Amino acid sequence: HVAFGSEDIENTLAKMDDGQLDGLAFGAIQLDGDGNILQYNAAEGDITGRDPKQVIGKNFFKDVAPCTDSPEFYGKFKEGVASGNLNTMFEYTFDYQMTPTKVKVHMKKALSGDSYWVFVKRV
Ligand SMILES: *C(=O)/C=C/c1ccc(O)cc1
Repeated sequence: HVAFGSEDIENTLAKMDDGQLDGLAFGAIQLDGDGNILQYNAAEGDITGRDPKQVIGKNFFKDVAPCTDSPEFYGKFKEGVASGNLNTMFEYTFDYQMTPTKVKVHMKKALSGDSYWVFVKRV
């Protein structure tokens, strides 16, 4: 088990494969520094209606999730990528190619130093 917002969430998830990530209680997306989707779990697809198997490789901010292209989400992502001190939490509404859905979001640098987690749960 691992809870949304856990202080060491990035440690726990670093040890996980696809199946384990698919079993999480919350949506989990891993992005590279450019916002390309590296991983996308089953729980996230349950929130958004995206097929996880097919969004891999797409750009989260340009193509998949344009409603997050804003200072409030994408702006915070780029600030944290640039600082090396991505770890930030906030509320948001997802409303592109889905019923508007209120969520809470947590972004955090992965240990694969290279990538960046985006965590989502319904509120
Ligand atoms: C806004 O358009 C948000 C879209 C979105 C958020 C999260 C996802 O996993 C997929 C699309």
